[PDB]
Order: sequence, then structure tokens, then C-alpha cells
Amino acid sequence: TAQTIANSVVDAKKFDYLFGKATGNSHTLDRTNQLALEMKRLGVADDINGHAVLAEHFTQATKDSNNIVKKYTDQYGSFEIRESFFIGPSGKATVFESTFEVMKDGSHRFITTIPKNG
Amino acid sequence: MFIENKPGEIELLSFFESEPVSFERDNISFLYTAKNKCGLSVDFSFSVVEGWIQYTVRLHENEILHNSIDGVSSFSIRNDNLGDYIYAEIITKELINKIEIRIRPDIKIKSSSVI
Repeated sequence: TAQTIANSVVDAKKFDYLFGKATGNSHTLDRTNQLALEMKRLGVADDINGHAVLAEHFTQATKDSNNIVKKYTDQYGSFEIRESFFIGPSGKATVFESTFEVMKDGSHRFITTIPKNG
Repeated sequence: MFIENKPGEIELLSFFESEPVSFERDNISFLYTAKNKCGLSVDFSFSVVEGWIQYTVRLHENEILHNSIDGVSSFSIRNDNLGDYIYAEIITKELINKIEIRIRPDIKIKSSSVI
């Protein structure tokens, strides 16, 4: 398991953001309330199962090439936005709009995500 | 969401009369700072790849105003007879949000949210 998280696209630092613990600063937009409330709504707990569920989903979201809705490239690198459907243990559902960087070695780096319920 | 229309790095250099204080590679985000001579300062930051703008106002290094705007796809530097200002507009079906930030001749922020 804890290696599933290690081979994922979600860095360990990003799991604080996903559970509403990435407190804001000049380079970080504070979305702690929104993300914490959504994870509770979806039934994703801040435990090992919760991390593995998200890790697997955002990793799997990079494997389909037909869910890319926006691309952007500048002098720093190449980035993309992906839509992905997620139903959680509570049975409530959302669509995650996730942003990745497309690395030079081809892998995908999870940057952020927003749930869009409606 | 990507900020696809932003002032060029030179335009921001003129506006803030300084390079960015710091750059974050993870989310292509920049922090700029401006001060007046009375202890009032303003921190303006934005992330090109996550699509947001933030500003914090400090009086004597105490934070008095903080605003954060999500879903920015563009912002611009505009001019009227009073001077230059950063302008950002977020338009949705029900709501229109605007912000207007001046630092010269004075630090002055004007924002609104209409249905």
C-alpha cells in the first residue's frame, strides 16, 4: 500500500492540501475549508485508506488521454487540466478538475485539484 | 485554471518598480511587494498554473486586509487620469467580481461583487 502512494502522481506534500491542511501563504491559495469539507462529504478519511483511494484515482486520471480539457506551455514547462469522475465511500460524487505538470521524463506531477459537484 | 493573459514581466517590473520578491516553480507563482512612506505595504501574488490572485495589506507589518480570488484567467495593467492600476474581472452567470489595485501615487484597492 504505502508504496502505491509512493508510485503515485500525488506527492506526500500534496496530501496536506487534499485534506484541507495546506495553510495559505504568498504562493499558496488557502483552500483548506473547501477541501476538508469535500473529503468528508465524499467519505474520504485522512487515514491510510483515504490516501490510497485518492492516490490511485489521481494516478489513474493521468492514464486516460481523453480527459484532458486544457493545456498550457510557457518557458517553465508544460501543464494540463484533466476532468475525472469520483464517487466516494459515502456514495456522494464529484468531478475533480486536476492540474498536472507534464514532466520531461514523461511522468505526471499532481499540482492541485478542485471538486465540482454540480 | 491557467492565467493565459497577464502583464508581461517588463510591464509588472514598471508597475512595481521591482522584480518579484520570490518565485515558486511548483505552481509558477510570483510575489510582488510595494510600500508607501507611511508604513503601509501591499503583497500581490498570483499563480499562472492554478489561476488565482492574492493580496495582503499591512500597516506597520500588521496584516489588515487579505483577499484571495480563485478562477482568474486574465488580469491586466490599466491607466486612467489617476494613474496605473492592476485590473481583474471574474464573470460567471450569476456574479461579476472586479478588483482594482493602485500603488502609485497611493496604495488603494477597490473591489466589488454584483449579481
